[PDB]
Amino acid sequence: PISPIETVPVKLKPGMDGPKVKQWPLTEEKIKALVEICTEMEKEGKISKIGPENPYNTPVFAIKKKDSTKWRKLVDFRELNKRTQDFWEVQLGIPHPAGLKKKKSVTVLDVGDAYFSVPLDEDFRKYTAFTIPSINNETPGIRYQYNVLPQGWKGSPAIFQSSMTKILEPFKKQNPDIVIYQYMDDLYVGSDLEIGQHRTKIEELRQHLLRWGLTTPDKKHQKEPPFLWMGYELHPDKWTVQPIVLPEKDSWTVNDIQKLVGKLNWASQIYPGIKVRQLSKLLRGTKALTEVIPLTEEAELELAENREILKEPVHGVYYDPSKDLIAEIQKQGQGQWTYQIYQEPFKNLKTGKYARMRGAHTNDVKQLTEAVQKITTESIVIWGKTPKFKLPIQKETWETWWTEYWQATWIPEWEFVNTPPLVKLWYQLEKEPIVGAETFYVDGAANRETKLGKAGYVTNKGRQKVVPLTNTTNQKTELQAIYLALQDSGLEVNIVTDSQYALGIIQAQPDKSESELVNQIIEQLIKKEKVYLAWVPAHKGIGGNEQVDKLVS
Amino acid sequence: PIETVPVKLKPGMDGPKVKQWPLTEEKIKALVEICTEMEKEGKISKIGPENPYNTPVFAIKKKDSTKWRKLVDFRELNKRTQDFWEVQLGIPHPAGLKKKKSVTVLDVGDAYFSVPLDEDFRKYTAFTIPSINNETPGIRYQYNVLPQGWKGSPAIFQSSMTKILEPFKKQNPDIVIYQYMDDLYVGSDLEIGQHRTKIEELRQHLLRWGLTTPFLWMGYELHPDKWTVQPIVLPEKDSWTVNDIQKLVGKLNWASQIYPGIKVRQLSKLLRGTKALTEVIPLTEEAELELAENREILKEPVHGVYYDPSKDLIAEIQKQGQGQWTYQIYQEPFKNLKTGKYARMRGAHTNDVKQLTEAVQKITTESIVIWGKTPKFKLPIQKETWETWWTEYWQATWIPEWEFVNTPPLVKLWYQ
DNA sequence: TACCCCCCCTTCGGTGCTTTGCACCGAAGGGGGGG
Ligand SMILES: OC[C@H]1O[C@@](CO)(O[C@H]2O[C@H](CO)[C@@H](O)[C@H](O)[C@H]2O)[C@@H](O)[C@@H]1O
Ligand SMILES: *P(=O)(O)OC[C@H]1O[C@@H](n2cc(C)c(=O)[nH]c2=O)C[C@@H]1N=[N+]=[N-]
Ligand SMILES: [Mg+2]
Ligand SMILES: [Mg+2]
Ligand SMILES: [Mg+2]
Ligand SMILES: [Mg+2]
Repeated sequence: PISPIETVPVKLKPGMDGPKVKQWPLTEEKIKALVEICTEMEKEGKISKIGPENPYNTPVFAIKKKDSTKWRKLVDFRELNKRTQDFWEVQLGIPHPAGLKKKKSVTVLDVGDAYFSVPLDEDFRKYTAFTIPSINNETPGIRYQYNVLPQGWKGSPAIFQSSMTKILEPFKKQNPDIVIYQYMDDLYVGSDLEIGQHRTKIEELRQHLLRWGLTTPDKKHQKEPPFLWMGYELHPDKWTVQPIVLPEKDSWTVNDIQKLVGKLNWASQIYPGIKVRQLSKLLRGTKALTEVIPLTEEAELELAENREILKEPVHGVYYDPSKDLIAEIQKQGQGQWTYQIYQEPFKNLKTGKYARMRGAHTNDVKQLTEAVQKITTESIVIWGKTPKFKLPIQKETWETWWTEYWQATWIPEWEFVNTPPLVKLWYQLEKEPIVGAETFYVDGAANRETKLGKAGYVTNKGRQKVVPLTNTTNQKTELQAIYLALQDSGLEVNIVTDSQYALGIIQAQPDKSESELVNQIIEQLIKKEKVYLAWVPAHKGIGGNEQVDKLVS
Repeated sequence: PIETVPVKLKPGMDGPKVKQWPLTEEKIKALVEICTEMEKEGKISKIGPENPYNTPVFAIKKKDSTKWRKLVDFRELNKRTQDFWEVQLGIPHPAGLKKKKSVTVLDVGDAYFSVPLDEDFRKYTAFTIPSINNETPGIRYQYNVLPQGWKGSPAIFQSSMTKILEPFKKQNPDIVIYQYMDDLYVGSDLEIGQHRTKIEELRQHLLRWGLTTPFLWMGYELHPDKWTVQPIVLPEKDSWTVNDIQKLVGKLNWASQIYPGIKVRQLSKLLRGTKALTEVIPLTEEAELELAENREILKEPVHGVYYDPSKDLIAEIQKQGQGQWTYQIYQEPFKNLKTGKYARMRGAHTNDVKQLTEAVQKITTESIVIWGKTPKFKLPIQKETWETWWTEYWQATWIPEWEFVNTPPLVKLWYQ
């Protein structure tokens, strides 16, 4: 005799009315399994029969459970969804195995028919109305309404999830030496109790749950490891992922590469060193999902290195709140970084990758800081604390970077790990003008209409150059003039520009750029011994700046 | 049996829907304990997913304090809640506070939990406590009483607050008292001993109402009278290189947007040839006068710059290196109400983000005392960097608005 | 012909100073995963 779950008051969006979308034609095979599933629900009380008085209908369909013999009813509620009040979702993140502590005794059980065990709001029920063709549009069919949370309604997850928590609330408080991880209907239950007292507590849990109309079928009651949970396999002293299936197809479309790259992403959480840059590059373009795409030489080298990683079987360990967290990062080239989080050597809690390329012009130091930032946040999500970092960068390098950079930047407690390739700054601009170095006053201009331009410079020794440029812009020519100065100067050079655009880019010491010309300037800067950049306002008749402004205008 | 003051959001605005951000273990523990105690006392109550609103919450320790303090980021709710100036509830600002020799800041937010909040408005104060590794879905509460950190709470409490302070004020009529959010600013010209004494009197005075009709004991001591201003200054040299004069001319040409009478003709002439940056060049007689005239112009205050109570305050901060930070507060571009510089703050030479956090807190405090407003900050830092670390260093019970900028320093304008 | 959450990579349009080009950023749509 259950104590029924109090309803959740749910309204429609002000001044909108229920759904009126008629059922699309249903293929025969579905119509039958559909009718039998309906009648079951009708016997159970999950759906009420009334249909003369309610004008509303929503289309229904049916799909099989995952790896199961059974047929599952789905309601297309997107119209109701638009008309229903917004909800605030209480599912904030996904539990991760590496956040679990080790438990002597563990159980994994699932609530059976979750949504259909929680009574819908009385007044809202009429809007869930739907119609099923009795026998392939031979006879009218029967109208029905939901008595519980229906699959397909945008408010069903939030309401079930919140109800589930209110039911579990007193059981946790009055058993403070149990740990229950609830994800929707899936419960993980761990204790350091004797498996006897554990099985008892479990049985107490199912009763309490059955007491609120929530069944826990035996078919979903895991008692022996490896526990299947959230797509992982939990053993008593180690965890791992459920097998990854890599498409080995010789012909790849767009969609094949997307699926492939996605799966590798999912593998990167425990398989160290996964790289997706080359594969992802293949994806970049207007190519539609169907078009077939040949793998680049370097792209299938990546896939091969990936296979070599997925060859071995990796496992993660669990978390010991008494040991520090440690994060170690390696540079993998071309803006790719992987890391490991662990507490004891070679026993990785988990791994991951950071490869986001943000900005047209950046350097490794910026990218490492971003990787540190992602890892700090991921760590606070899973363990609620910042790990000690081990980074491939000299203390001196970091100090020189962050103290001279014009934005505030920082990295929490860390130490140098001497693991090549090390991160370093590839050049450094002088703080003061260089005595005895040639001063190049550069400028560049383009014609807004012609897209034709010039770049050049004048020098304190009389040296001069002007170059005609086609299909260009002001900003390109400004970079070009700096390029010319660097090409034509000795190992030490003073350069005076009026390009705020150009000085902005170069002063952030980029080491890689999406622009070939910027890359060319970087290459010149690395070869130099001393470079001093200085800005002057344009059109104020300064220096050779007014003398070079008239050359290229 | 207190009747609730009705409250409405600004017409044509929904409540806040801001996602809760991840919390460290120690912060989640503090919030769970604090919310448990608050729930037993009716201050908050449990809610479900059918309330569509949310406001982020976290926890802080004030300066030199060991006890956690709940902090709600009500910035969104505050900007969606009816301005109480129209209601006439809003607090007036005393021009004399900034003139006092000592100003003490008192946390009085606790008081606000005594007053019921309008039933129809409660839904807008929803927050979600998160859990480590997402063991549990979020636990949503809403407020039943006036919440700390909401701009409505001092407004609605003003009546009770004025009645409470009335005796102390009449006894000591020279002391200025200003209420901003959860804080009380108490300024006096007394000697420090008698000042702290009067603050202690006020503390016990507040308890006597507390007994009859985060903690109160803490107190921070400002000295607004000694707040320096950092103006624009030109270097002084006997010998100028071409580089120096190019820098000087670029600086002066930027300044001309602030002081229009500034001229660079005579100085620019000295740069006619194509000369080595390093060459020393004697200043011409004309150039020396021009430079001297510009120092004079920079010495006087800008014309037509004043505080408009209807316009927002904006603050810009530049990182100058070596633990030095410069800032300007203005309402209209190039009409700076105040300029300044900080050095040797907590975190100098090891943590830019802590330094900047202190800077932001210092500037906001100055703006409250001087104008009774908090500026919107342009922060010299990447968004991701700021958002990752700032709550580790936040020690104030308010949070200013901010945005992120990336402005390479082409002229060393506010620092030589 | 369905619903809610998280993640990465790409594209694309809105926004503001580097200005009418270019850089940045968030949204949305592809994929992975969970229920
Ligand atoms: O750091 C800004 C960041 O915070 C968010 C979410 O918490 O919004 C908050 O901060 C804004 C900046 O001041 C406020 O305007 C806003 O009201 C407040 O909720 C994000 O929107 C924003 O990216
Ligand atoms: P778990 O697999 O056991 O499912 C629990 C509840 O989640 C809802 N659901 C699941 C899937 C896979 C889906 O595609 N759409 C959903 O709405 C329904 C299910 N409860 N029931 N009955
Ligand atoms: Mg289930
Ligand atoms: Mg389940
Ligand atoms: Mg130019
Ligand atoms: Mg020019």
